[PDB]
Amino acid sequence: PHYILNTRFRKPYNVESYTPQTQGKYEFILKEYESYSDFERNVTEKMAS
Amino acid sequence: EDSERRPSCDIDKPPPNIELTGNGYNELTGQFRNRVINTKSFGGQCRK
Repeated sequence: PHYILNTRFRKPYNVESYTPQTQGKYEFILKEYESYSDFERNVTEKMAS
Repeated sequence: EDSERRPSCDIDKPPPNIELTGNGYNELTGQFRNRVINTKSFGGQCRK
């Protein structure tokens, strides 16, 4: 008799162990990059007579 | 024979992963390794 949760199971003769070994990972990343630029250049020239 | 058979205990269920207690252990990789101790030799006993 083998159990996982409350379910019961039969093990094939070929298999040494089937067991839950119940492990979990979560890996998360979030990334942001931002870049901004603004350039303004002007000229003014005048004459009168 | 079903006439010779008798109950060994009221239940068949172990603690839910008793299996992992009988595994081997590789110190240098850090990991568990396959089934070394028989975790479930009930031994005709009803230790509950």
